Amino acid sequence: FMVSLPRMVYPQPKVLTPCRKDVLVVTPWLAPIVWEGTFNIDILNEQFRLQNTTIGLTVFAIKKYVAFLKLFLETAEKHFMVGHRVHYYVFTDQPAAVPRVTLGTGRQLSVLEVRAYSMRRMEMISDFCERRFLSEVDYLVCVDVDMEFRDHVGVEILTPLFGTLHPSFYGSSREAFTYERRPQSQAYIPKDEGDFYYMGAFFGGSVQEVQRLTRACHQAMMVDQANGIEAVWHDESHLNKYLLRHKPTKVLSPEYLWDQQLLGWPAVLRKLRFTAVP
Amino acid sequence: FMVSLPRMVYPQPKVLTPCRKDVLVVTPWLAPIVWEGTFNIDILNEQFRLQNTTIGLTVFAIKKYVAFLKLFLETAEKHFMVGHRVHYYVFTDQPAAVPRVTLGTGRQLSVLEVRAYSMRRMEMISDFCERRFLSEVDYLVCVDVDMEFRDHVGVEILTPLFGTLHPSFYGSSREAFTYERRPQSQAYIPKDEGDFYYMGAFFGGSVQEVQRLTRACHQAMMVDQANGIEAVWHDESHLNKYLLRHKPTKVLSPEYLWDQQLLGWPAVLRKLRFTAVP
Ligand SMILES: O=c1ccn([C@@H]2O[C@H](COP(=O)(O)OP(=O)(O)C[C@H]3O[C@H](CO)[C@H](O)[C@H](O)[C@H]3O)[C@@H](O)[C@H]2O)c(=O)[nH]1
Ligand SMILES: O=c1ccn([C@@H]2O[C@H](COP(=O)(O)OP(=O)(O)C[C@H]3O[C@H](CO)[C@H](O)[C@H](O)[C@H]3O)[C@@H](O)[C@H]2O)c(=O)[nH]1
Ligand SMILES: [Mn+2]
Ligand SMILES: [Mn+2]
Repeated sequence: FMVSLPRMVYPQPKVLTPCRKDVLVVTPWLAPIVWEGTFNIDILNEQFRLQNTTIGLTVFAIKKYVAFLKLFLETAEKHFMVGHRVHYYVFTDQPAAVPRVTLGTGRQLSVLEVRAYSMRRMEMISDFCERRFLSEVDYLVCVDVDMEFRDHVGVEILTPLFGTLHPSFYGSSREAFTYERRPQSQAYIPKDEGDFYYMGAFFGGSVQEVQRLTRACHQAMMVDQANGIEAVWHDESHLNKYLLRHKPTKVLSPEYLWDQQLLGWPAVLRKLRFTAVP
Repeated sequence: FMVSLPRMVYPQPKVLTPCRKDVLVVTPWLAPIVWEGTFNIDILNEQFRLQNTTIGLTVFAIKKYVAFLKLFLETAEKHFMVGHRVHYYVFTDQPAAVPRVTLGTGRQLSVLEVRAYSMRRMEMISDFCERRFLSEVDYLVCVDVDMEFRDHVGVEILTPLFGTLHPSFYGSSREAFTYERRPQSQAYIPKDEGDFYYMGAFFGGSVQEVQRLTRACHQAMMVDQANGIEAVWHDESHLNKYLLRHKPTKVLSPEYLWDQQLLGWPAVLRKLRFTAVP
């Protein structure tokens, strides 16, 4: 049950005035594509706080990638879901190497030890953590660690299932997408199919939908392994196959996954929110 | 559980090409606003058929308004949710005056007798029909009878909760909206509040959300009656208050509720789908 919003004073949306004319803001299956200028964060914050929303954030830091945790976590504290309940789940082979990061109120961090070695992340999110996540959070967000938050990443992303546009391909034709192209792989997508190329570095959704996605991708990767084939972009290839066949209910623009060193700062990006570390 | 979509060949959505530049296609709370050119109906038909979606359509035809049923139903057969399961619920004081209309396969009509007399429709949808609707349909759509379908009205509208832009106000400033303006009414909205003016002639959603809306509006109307006040636009005033405080998850453009005699055919409307009868 969703309680009433309180009175709020904000600018009237005008039907004969788009908030962005330069970009596609809705997919052909009626999922919002999230860009700056498409959302009033005050309305969204109200809606999600009234539900006492808890967001889980999963991040893997294996072997040398533990070095990325300090900046990742410290910048998440500045920019990720501030004001909402957050539970970080840090999966690592080196629990002692996790930096001691000071957290804002209503935020917690759990260190989960895993083995060091493709299949780890999807299997770990689904098989091992299924019951924990269902009990502890409403939404799960799954991200790469070799990253930093530079600007707001908030409840505008939350939805039953989301992917993020890969920053190298958002302006590309589908034949150029680096989908798995061998018909022998479960991740196979023909040259005449595909909506978008989604990056494996940022996806999420409700716990139920994330468990469905990660289970399906893990199962598909196991089939590929049994058949002696490894998809071109590993779990990302499978994520793309899944999101082709199960359309996401929001798509995040490349504001949400950017590499300034490789791609600069195009006019079409009003904010660079979550960016690659060199 | 949502099964995989089959392979489909369709045009690639291009992020740097909006499908409409002339109109707002998403609200500031990230609800799609449904216009022609924003959706691929083949994708949506697949998604909803894979769920074996059943749509209930409620319509009241009381006193002289029984005369509108023949055209309403015959044009609904041509244009409303064709290919999907439909259950019409015709509420009337004159069951014998309901025309015998031939229905396509997978479609059924129930005649529900009510008393003849504001409060009827909201109370009838909520209090009397609650259990029936939950058992029989997935979505409910609630419309005026003094109307005809001229073009496609399909699963693109379906969502947990939707309203439709009133055709007289979609280009208007909020101070001009005919909201209830007396603070003594439960439907009261101040001059500095409001997103849109929604028409009482076309709203809907999941059964659960429609029951919530109609219950809340019926309760609010009963409070008003006890306080000796009747909102300016009756149940529409209350519908507007409800949708201000509980944001709809889609908004239908005025393609979905038009009056050609009063308003002509503006360039911004590529289709006139559901229109007033003179
Ligand atoms: O030893 C490890 C190795 C991985 N990891 C974990 O796995 C995540 C993904 O790997 P990586 O970021 O290297 O992929 P990226 O290189 O960012 C993968 C991305 O860039 C590619 C080019 O390098 C392509 O553009 C591809 O499409 C894109 O997904 C990493 O962030 C860590 O959370 C770990 O903890 N220890
Ligand atoms: O004797 C009756 C009376 C009503 N009804 C039923 O109630 C529905 C609404 O009434 P109506 O269409 O007259 O309102 P409208 O006049 O279309 C109401 C609309 O137009 C107004 C101007 O006339 C304003 O623009 C207002 O904002 C808008 O909602 C009608 O379609 C029938 O299903 C019935 O069965 N028998
Ligand atoms: Mn990475
Ligand atoms: Mn009417």
